[PDB]
Amino acid sequence: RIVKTINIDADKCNGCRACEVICSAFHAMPPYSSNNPARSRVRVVRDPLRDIYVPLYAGEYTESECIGRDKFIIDGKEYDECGFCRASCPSRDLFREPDSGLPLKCDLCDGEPEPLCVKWCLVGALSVTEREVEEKRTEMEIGLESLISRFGADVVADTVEQ
Amino acid sequence: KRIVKTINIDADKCNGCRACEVICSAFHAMPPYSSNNPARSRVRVVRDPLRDIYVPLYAGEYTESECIGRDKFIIDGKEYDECGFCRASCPSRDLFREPDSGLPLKCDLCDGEPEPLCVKWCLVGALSVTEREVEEPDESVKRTEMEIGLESLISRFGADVVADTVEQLT
Amino acid sequence: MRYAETGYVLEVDLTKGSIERVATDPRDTELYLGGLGTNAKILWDRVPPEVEPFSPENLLIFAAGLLCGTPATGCNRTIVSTVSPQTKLMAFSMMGGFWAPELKYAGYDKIIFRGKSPELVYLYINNDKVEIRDASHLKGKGAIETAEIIKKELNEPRAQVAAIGKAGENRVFYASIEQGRSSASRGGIGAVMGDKGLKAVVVRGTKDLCVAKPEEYIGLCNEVLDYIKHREENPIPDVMPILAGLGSPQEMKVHDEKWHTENFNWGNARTRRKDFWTDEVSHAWEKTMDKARTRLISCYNCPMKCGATISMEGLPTYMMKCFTKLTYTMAAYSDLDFGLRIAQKATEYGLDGFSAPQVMAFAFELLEKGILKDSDFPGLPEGNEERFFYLLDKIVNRDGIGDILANGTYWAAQEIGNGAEDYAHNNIKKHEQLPLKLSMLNPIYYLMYCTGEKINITQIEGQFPQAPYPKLEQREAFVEDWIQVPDEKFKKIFLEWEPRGEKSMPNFPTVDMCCDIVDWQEMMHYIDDALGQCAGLSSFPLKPPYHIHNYPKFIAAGAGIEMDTEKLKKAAKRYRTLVRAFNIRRGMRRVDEQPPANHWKNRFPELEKELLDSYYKLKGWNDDGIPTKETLDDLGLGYVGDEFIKRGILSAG
Ligand SMILES: CC(C)(COP(=O)(O)OP(=O)(O)OC[C@H]1O[C@@H](n2cnc3c(N)ncnc32)[C@H](O)[C@@H]1OP(=O)(O)O)[C@@H](O)C(=O)NCCC(=O)NCCSC(=O)c1ccccc1
Ligand SMILES: Nc1nc2c(c(=O)[nH]1)N[C@H]1C(S)=C(S)[C@@H](COP(=O)(O)O)O[C@H]1N2
Ligand SMILES: Nc1nc2c(c(=O)[nH]1)N[C@H]1C(S)=C(S)[C@@H](COP(=O)(O)O)O[C@H]1N2
Ligand code: SF4
Ligand code: SF4
Ligand code: SF4
Ligand code: SF4
Ligand code: SF4
Ligand code: SF4
Ligand code: SF4
Ligand SMILES: [Mg+2]
Ligand SMILES: [W+6]
Repeated sequence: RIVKTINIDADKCNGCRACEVICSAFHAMPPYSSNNPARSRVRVVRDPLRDIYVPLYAGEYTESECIGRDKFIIDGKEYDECGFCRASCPSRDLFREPDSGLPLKCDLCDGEPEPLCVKWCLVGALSVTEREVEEKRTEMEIGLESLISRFGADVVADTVEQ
Repeated sequence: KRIVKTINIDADKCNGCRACEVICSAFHAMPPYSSNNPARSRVRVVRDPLRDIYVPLYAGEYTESECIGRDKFIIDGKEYDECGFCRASCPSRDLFREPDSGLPLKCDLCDGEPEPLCVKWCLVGALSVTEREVEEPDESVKRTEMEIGLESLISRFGADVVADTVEQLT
Repeated sequence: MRYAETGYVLEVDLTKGSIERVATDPRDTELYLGGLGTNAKILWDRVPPEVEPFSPENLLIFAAGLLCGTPATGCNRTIVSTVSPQTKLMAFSMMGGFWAPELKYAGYDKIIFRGKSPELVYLYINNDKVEIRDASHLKGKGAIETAEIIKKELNEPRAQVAAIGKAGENRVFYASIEQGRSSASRGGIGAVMGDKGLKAVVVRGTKDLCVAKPEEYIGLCNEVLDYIKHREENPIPDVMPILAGLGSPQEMKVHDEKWHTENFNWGNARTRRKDFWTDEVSHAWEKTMDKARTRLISCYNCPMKCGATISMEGLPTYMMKCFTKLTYTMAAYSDLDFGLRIAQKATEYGLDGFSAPQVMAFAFELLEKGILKDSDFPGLPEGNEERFFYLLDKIVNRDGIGDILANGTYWAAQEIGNGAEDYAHNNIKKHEQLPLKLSMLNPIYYLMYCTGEKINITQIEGQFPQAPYPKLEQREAFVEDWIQVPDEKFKKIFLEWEPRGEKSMPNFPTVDMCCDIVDWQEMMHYIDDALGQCAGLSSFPLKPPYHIHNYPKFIAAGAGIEMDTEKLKKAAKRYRTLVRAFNIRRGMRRVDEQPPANHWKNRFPELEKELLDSYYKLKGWNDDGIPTKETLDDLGLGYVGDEFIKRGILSAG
C-alpha cells in the first residue's frame, strides 16, 4: 500500500499563514465562497519572539484528553503544551469547527490535482511525497490473556458481553 | 476548576540512557518488577546520537486508524523521524503497543503510586511533572484501560470472534 | 447581503464606557470603497475644525481594509485615522501584520473611539463579545511586552494586539502603535490613543468572511501569485538591490547600503558623506546584521517576508523592516550595531523611527551651537551613543528638556526660540521629512512633497521610475511589458526621458507629463489604503501584481459592487479630494505646500509655480489649493461645496 508523507520544513516557514487561508477557503460551501483560518486543516504554531514557526496538520479524532500533557524544550526553544499534537482533542479548539465543535481532519485535498496548502506556499516549506510499504490471530489470544491477567477473568468476561 | 498535569521534558538535558524505559516496563510487568521490556514502556526515547536527537515520547491517546497523511519535520537543522512527535497508540507503528498482542499502551502517570517512576529514575533531571488548575470542564469521555483494550481487539478481530475466544479461556 | 466588508462597525465611548455595534451605509462603500476613504467620510462630518487633537471629541478610528480577510495576497493593512497633535491636520497611518484580518474574522470593519477614559484600560474583542478591561497593571510597559502579558491574562494565544508604549501614554507627538512586526508610525496617532487612556486593543476572530464571486475571486488571487513568481525571476535590470523586486524596501535582506549612506544626509538631515561605504564598513555591517537577524518573516498571507526578527545580545527580541534600520544610525553618526540596539528601546516605547532620530540630532545641534546650554541636559553622559540613549529616556518621559522635544522639531524650536527655527530646516506642514538634500530640482518629487496628504515621500511615489535609463535600448525593454500603465503615454514619457541633455530634469519631463505621473502614483496609494492592500505588492514597487486594470475586478468579485477602471479612478479621486477638503477646513492653504528651503540646491521659482498651478488644475482645485464647487459637485461631494461657501472658504461665483 501507499503512504503519503507531509514534509514540513519549519526552518523555511515565515508564518504568513497563507496555508490556513487557502485550505479553509477551498473547504467552504460552496468552495472559495468564504474563508476562515479556524476551519483550516493546517494550523501554524507561531511565536516570533521564540522563533517558533511550526505548521501542524489535522490528525486523528479522540474523545478524551491525555492523563498527562507533554511540553518540550528542544534546542533552546520552549514549545507549547501539546505543541506537536495533530489530534482533534476536547482540550482545545484546534482542528475543530468553531461553531459546532465537530472534528476536522486533513485528507490531502482528496480529489484535487494538488494540495492547496502546498500550492500557495510560494517559499516551499511544504511538500507531499509517496512510497510503498508492506501490509495474526495469535496476537488476539495473547492480548486477551494479557487482559485476563491484569484485570481478571471474571471482569473480562462480563465486559465483553456488553 | 479541575487539575491538568503536564509532563515537562527537557530534551537538552537527556543523555539517551533509556533508564526511563527500563523502570516503566519493570513496574508494569505482571507481577510488578518480575521482568522488564523497553518495547512495552509507555515512555519511549527518540534517540539518534549522530543527529544529536534525544526526545522522550510519552504514550498518548488510542486511535484505531492511521492518518491520511503522515508528517515529518525539519526544525533547527535536525531532520526528525516521520511521526516523530506523535503520542498516539497507532496501527502504523510499534511504538506504544505490546510487541506480542498489539494492545494499546497509555501513560497514567503511575496512578496509585507515590511518584512517576521514570522521573524518579531520571537522575539528571530531564523529566518532571507539575500541576495547575483550569476553569474549562473535562469533556473527556473517560473509558477504562480494560474497555479500550477490548474495543481495540473487537475492531481488529470482530466481536463474535473475540467473544467466543473469551468463553474459551474462562 | 454584504461581501468583503462585514457591514458593521464598533462605536466606543471611553468616557461612558459604552459600546455599540452599528450597521454601515452600503452607499458609503460605493463612493469611498473603504479603509482610508470611509475613515475620511467619518472624520469629515463628525470632527469639525474647532475640535482640538487632545479634545474628547477627537476621534481615533481603527479601520480594516475592504479586502482584508479575503484570500487576496498581502491584503492585511490597518488604517488608523485621527487629527494629528503635531500638524493639526488629518493623520492616517498604515499598519501591516495580522491585526486587520483578525478584526474582519471578528465581524467588524472599523472601531471608532471617542471621549477619554479616566483610568488606563484596553478593549477586548472576541467575535460578538466586546468589553473594556482595566489596564493599570500595564502602565509604562512596552508595546510588545504589553501584548504578551495580555494574551496570557485572557488565555488567548492567537489574539492580535495593537498597543502603545510609554511614549504614547505620555502623549509624545510622534508616538506610534505597535503590533508584532507592524507599526502605525507617523502622525502622532499613538499620542491620541494614550490621551484617551487606551493602552491597547485586543481582537480575536473565528467567523467566516465571504466574497461575492468565489471562483472569479480566487482566479484573480492565483493570477497575482503567478505574477509574483515570474516577477521575482525577472528583477528590474540595472536598478539597485532594494528596488529591483517586489514588497517593501528589502533592507533586512540586502546588506548593501551604499546608495543610502552616500546619498542620504546624516545627523539632523545635515551631512552628506560621498565616500562612506568602504570595504571595512561593508564587512562590519554585514557581520552585525548576520548575527542580529534571526528570521525573515512575513505579514498575513504574503510570501515576500520583508520584516525580520532582530536579536541583540542582552536585549529582548523585536521585529524590524524598511528604513528604520538606518535612521538612528545615520542621525547619530554611528554604526549599524548602535542603530539596532536603540531601535529596540524606541520600538518598545512606541516612537516614530523617522522623526525621533531627527529630533534628537536637532537637539544636539542646538546644544552644539549654544542655543541650548548644558544646564538643560543635566547629568549628560560623555559618549555620543550614550547621549542618544540619555535623550531618548528624557523624551519619552517628557522630563525637563524632553518635554519640549516631545512636541517635534517645529514646536520645540518655536518654544526654544533664539534662532532655533533655523535648525528646523527639514519640515513640511510641521512634519519631518526624509533626510534628503539633493542637488538638482526634481519636478516630479516637488509636487509630491507639496501636496502629499500623508506628508511622507516614501508613501506617494512608486509606479514611475526614480531615474531614467542612460541607453534607449533599456527603456524600450522596460516599456515592453509595462502593462500597469493607465495610458500608453506613460511609456512614451519614459522613452524620451534621459539622465542628461535636452530631455533631462528639471525641464523634462514636461509640466503636463509630471502632473500626470504624480496623479497616477498617488492614485495607486489611495486605492491601496482603502482596500487594505500592502503597497509592497501594489503602489510601491515597479510593475506590481496589483494595478489599475485588475483592481476593479478584485473589488467587483470581492465586494459585489459594480466597478471598472474609470469608475475606480473617479472613486480614488473622490475621497482623495475629501481628505484634501478636510485639511482645507482645518486651515491648510497653498502657502503651506512648499518643500524645505534647502531641499534642493538648484531652485527654479517660475518652473515650480507653473508646476503647482498646473497640478491644481488637474486635481480640479483653486489656485490656492482648494477644491472648486464644480469638481466637488461632479464627484458627488456637493455637501462639501455647500459647507465651503457657508464657511466662506469658497465664494459663490
Ligand atoms: C540618481 C537620483 C535620480 C538622484 O540622485 P543624484 O544623481 O545624486 O542627483 P542630484 O540631484 O544630486 O544631481 C547629481 C549631480 O548631477 C547634476 N545634475 C543633475 N541633473 C542634471 C542635469 N539634467 N543636467 C546636468 N547636470 C545635472 C547635479 O548638479 C549634481 O552635481 P553637483 O554635485 O551639484 O555638481 C536618485 O539617487 C534618487 O534617489 N532620486 C529620486 C528622488 C528621491 O529622493 N527618491 C527617494 C525617496 S526616499 C525612498 O525612496 C526610500 C527611502 C528609504 C527606504 C526606501 C525607500
Ligand atoms: N497600503 C499601504 N501599504 C504599505 C505602506 C503604505 O503606506 N500603505 N507602507 C509600506 C512601507 S514603505 C513599509 S516600510 C511598510 C511598513 O509596514 P508596517 O506599517 O506594518 O510597519 O509598509 C508598506 N506597506
Ligand atoms: N517606530 C517605527 N517608526 C517607523 C517605522 C517603523 O517601522 N517603526 N517605519 C518607517 C517607515 S520605513 C515608513 S514607510 C513609515 C510608515 O508609515 P505609517 O506607519 O505612518 O503609515 O514609518 C516610518 N516610521
Ligand atoms: S504558507 Fe508556508 S511559509 Fe506561510 S505559514 Fe504556511 S507553511 Fe509557513
Ligand atoms: S491535544 Fe493531544 S497531547 Fe494534548 S491532551 Fe489532547 S490528545 Fe493529549
Ligand atoms: S493538504 Fe488539503 S486538506 Fe490538508 S491542510 Fe492542505 S489544503 Fe487542507
Ligand atoms: S532517564 Fe532521563 S536522561 Fe535518561 S533517557 Fe530517560 S529521560 Fe533521557
Ligand atoms: S502515528 Fe500519529 S501522526 Fe502518524 S499516522 Fe498514526 S496517528 Fe497519525
Ligand atoms: S509516568 Fe509512570 S506510567 Fe507514565 S511513562 Fe513514566 S514511569 Fe511509565
Ligand atoms: S510585501 Fe512585506 S510588508 Fe507587504 S505584506 Fe508582504 S511581508 Fe508584509
Ligand atoms: Mg506603518
Ligand atoms: W518604508
